[PDB]
Amino acid sequence: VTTFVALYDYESRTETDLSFKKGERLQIVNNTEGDWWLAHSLSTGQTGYIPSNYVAPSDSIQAEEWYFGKITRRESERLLLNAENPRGTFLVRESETTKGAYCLSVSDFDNAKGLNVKHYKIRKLDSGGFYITSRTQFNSLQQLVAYYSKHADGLCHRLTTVCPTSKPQTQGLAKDAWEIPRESLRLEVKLGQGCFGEVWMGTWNGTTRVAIKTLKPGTMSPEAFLQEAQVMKKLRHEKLVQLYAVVSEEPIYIVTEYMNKGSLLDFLKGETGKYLRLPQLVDMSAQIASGMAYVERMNYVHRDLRAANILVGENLVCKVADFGLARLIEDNEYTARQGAKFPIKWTAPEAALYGRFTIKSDVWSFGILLTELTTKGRVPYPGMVNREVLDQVERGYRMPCPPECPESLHDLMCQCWRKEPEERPTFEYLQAFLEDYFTSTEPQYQPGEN
Ligand SMILES: Nc1ncnc2c1ncn2[C@@H]1O[C@H](COP(=O)(O)OP(=O)(O)O)[C@@H](O)[C@H]1O
Ligand SMILES: [Mg+2]
Repeated sequence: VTTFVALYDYESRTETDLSFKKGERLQIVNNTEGDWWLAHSLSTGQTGYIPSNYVAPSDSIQAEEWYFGKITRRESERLLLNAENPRGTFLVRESETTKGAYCLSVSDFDNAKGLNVKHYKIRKLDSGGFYITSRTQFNSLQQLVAYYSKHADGLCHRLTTVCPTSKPQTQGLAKDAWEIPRESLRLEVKLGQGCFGEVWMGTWNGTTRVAIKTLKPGTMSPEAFLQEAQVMKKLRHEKLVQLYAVVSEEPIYIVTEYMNKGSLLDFLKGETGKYLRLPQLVDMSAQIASGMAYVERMNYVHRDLRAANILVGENLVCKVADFGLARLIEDNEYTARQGAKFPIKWTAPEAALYGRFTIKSDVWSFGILLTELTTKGRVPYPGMVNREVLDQVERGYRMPCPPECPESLHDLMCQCWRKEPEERPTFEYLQAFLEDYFTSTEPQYQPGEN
């Protein structure tokens, strides 16, 4: 029987879940690959559902605060480069270069590079021992961290600070919570107004902060909504806004992850946003491309990709929002890709002309989104009204290179805007291109042989 330990505090939301404190010991009914486990506390003896991502086996590597598992080099750098982190802030992760190996990622400063992250491979020997340098070996990652927490001994710096972890969202609000009562939601702060409804910050069952989108009655069939919502429910990625729950009865409420920095469009035309440098803008582009590459892998289609439907979190985290919904709009104009509410400036010609919405028409939309990113959120086709856009683009008009956009990114936009959808790049390629946009001759890792 496995004893689990709580990685974070969890506050009870229902009559059937179990509250616990970080460090609390728990046992479960079944080690399912589900999001919620039936548990009891070895501390309190209380019984209830717990979020499975809030625990790890006791004395597991996953139980360590500094162990971040399958995080990429890029995402580790995002966390480590936070300006609140002292020099020597660190985490350990799986290598993405070498199977079964690990990586020590440490925040450093030198006048040569300023704030930077050093990456050290931790080789695991087939014989079982761990090392960065073959001359200093350890029976465990715990002993390796304990050691370099005292002496740098070749490292850029001593391990001072465990990289802070933002407390993770649960997968779903509660076990089998999906179609929820309207009265379980409180709408607190109006965040904004779209063409088809409003979005509120609010609470589920009193205490869980969520975003709530309220659709005007007549917007979409509750029947069609629930069928699509079952597809949307299956989409799970770090760069997609989670769909939590629905109120199926009109007026339809859509409950999603609250993103505290708002839309990318407003962010770009804001205080932090309007002074962002190209490398920051390319990193945001690469995050959006990764979310859409997941959409692509899942054989799904966004249908409304634009800066307004990217939401921003801490550390310039960008997530894709409002995927799939556009198909369900009943409005006759919108359905005909016509009228004041249709985003013609983001729409591939074959989608606008024939209603052929595919991942390739989302690639077109991504190219337009790149113009928003490189012009601080300027409206595409600035000198044109919506009623004249499709005519121009079908005749082969394309936006020129924005004034502060490098030609290479404009060339990428032009590939996204190929007349033939099958000639447009994949999101897989767009993500690989944008992630490797800037080249360095710098060592990928710090060589272990010193
Ligand atoms: N999940 C969310 N978290 C936080 N704010 C959100 C979220 N979804 C939407 N918003 C806010 O609500 C506004 C309106 O969204 P929406 O109704 O989808 O309209 P549009 O996509 O046309 O801008 C967004 O600009 C943003 O400010
Ligand atoms: Mg939106």
